[PDB]
Amino acid sequence: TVAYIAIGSNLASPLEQVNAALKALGDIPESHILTVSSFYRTPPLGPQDQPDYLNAAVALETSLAPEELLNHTQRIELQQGRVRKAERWGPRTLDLDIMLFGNEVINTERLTVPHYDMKNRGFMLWPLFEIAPELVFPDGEMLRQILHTRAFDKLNKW
Ligand SMILES: CC1(C)Nc2nc(N)[nH]c(=O)c2N=C1C(=O)NCC(=O)NCCS(=O)(=O)C[C@H]1O[C@@H](n2cnc3c(N)ncnc32)[C@H](O)[C@@H]1O
Repeated sequence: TVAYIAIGSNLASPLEQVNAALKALGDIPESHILTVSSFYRTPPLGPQDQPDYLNAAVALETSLAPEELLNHTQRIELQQGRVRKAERWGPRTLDLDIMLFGNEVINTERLTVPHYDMKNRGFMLWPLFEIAPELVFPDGEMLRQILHTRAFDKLNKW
């Protein structure tokens, strides 16, 4: 299965954190990274007076079940980040969000796939569009169409 995962951090110097996370993603059992997007420097969604976030998207090949994948991404978040990643409008030490999981639709207590707000977040959509410009969601929506419809500002690279 190809899972698409969003990475964000707004540590002041986030490259080492983001690399640690990427390495951890690759080390997940029965999984490996297919592709990584460029790293983007994005203005905070929330209070403007925190550092900018580094956002990226990753394609991960996996034979884990979706909730097993989430178990790992949450583990990585605990091991690599702190309860900065939990302040509601930031800062965020490290978030890992499962955007898509194959062509599955998931709505459980633990998981909402496709991700619950990605269609409102250019910082999730643009890096995804870099690595998967032809992406079609399970319901038939097209990533390209969402970006065209909403006109979200293009992102600057880190
Ligand atoms: C502060 C805010 C909004 N602003 C940002 N501005 C910029 N430029 N860039 C950012 O990356 C950025 N991130 C933000 C932010 O808060 N991001 C994380 C976030 O939304 N957290 C609240 C939602 S959450 O389900 O708890 C996220 C958390 O739920 C878990 N999770 C992962 N995938 C999931 C899924 N598909 N369904 C359900 N849970 C999943 C995981 O622990 C994740 O951190």
